[PDB]
Amino acid sequence: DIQMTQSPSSLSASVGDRVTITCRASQGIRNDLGWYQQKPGKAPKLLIYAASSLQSGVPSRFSGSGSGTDFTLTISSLQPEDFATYYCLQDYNYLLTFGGGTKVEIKRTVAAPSVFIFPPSDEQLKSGTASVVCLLNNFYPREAKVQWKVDNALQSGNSQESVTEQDSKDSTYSLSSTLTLSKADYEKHKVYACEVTHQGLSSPVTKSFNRGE
Amino acid sequence: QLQLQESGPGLVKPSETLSLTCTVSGGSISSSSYYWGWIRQPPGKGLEWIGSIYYSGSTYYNPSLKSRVTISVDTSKNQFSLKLSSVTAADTAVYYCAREITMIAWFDPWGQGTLVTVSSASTKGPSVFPLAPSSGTAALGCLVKDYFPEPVTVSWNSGALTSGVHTFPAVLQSSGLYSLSSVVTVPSSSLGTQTYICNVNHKPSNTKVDKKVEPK
Repeated sequence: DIQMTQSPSSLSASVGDRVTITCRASQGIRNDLGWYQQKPGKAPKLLIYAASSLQSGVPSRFSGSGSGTDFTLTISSLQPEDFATYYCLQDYNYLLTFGGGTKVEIKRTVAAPSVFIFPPSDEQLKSGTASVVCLLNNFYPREAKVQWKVDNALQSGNSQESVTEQDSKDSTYSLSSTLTLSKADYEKHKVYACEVTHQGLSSPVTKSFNRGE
Repeated sequence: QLQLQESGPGLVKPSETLSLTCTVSGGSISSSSYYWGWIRQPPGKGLEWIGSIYYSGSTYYNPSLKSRVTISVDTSKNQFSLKLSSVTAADTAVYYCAREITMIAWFDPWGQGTLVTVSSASTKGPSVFPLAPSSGTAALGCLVKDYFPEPVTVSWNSGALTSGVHTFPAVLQSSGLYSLSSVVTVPSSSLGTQTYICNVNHKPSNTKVDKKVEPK
């Protein structure tokens, strides 16, 4: 089958820059090429069809070029809402193949996270487990460290983290860390602390609570 | 304005048959200018075309799945459907329907996509716990714990509250069950007057829960 080699796999560009994504066909496909944009949790959206024809409603800063084996999607002036994964599609000889995709990340200024800590709810303590949640809100870049302290004792293996994708408006990230304990062990201790280190903070920020109060 | 609504179960047992239907509104599926296709996307992976169908019934299939795929069209009911036989865990993916124009690589519009999990495991509904705000702006949220399979949908105030909302990707736990949290930042002055309700929907178990979040 005809193979579409899409490149690069991922790129990082600032707002206003020119993004260039290339897609190479293993053999000639004339102009039977389409370019698609996929934002998180949404279906792919058509940007360009027939290699260089702009779809109605698509902003003019998107443009495609090429014929034969070499095709190019260009975003002339990158915008925050353009964070997405982009895909080429060929349908030559009525056998369709997609490229591997290009994840386009937005490069912006450092933003320090806002940190919140949530105690376990009362109705969950009735089930026998306790979940402490730590929220890191609207930060950039993505690298961040979270440490849990139970009576100022470090925890490991009892927490999981989740990170949102880059926000389409401010280009920041958010992270949530969930520390899960048994009810029996949640009641043995008083101090529950969440400690975050990030590039945008002059020194680690700690949010904490005491069981009760 | 053409709209595609797809339907079908999101959980299929191994070796059984995946079945999905796409219903076309705002236009006729009996158009000589369009084909009607299925595309799938495994979690974290790329896009794969499954096949397309013309309103007369002629089909074009992805040859790597042709032995296992059937695509039919029902012009009287303005639908087209997909059947995938002997599914395995490798068939877990989000399945999309789309309207196609041949040769120019045109897929527009698309369905919202249905995630289908191939697993023999049983369906489990989630428990929802409040992330109570404790403190200019305050953060509050919901903990959606212990469900199977994916996905759950979370909105706030039945969709009326969207700004500042962050629903985090689901997290797989050691038991094999999923868990996520959804949070929103609001002005602290609205806590005792404005109501903040998270609406959790888990279609595999047909469970819809509304948890009102109050300061503890």
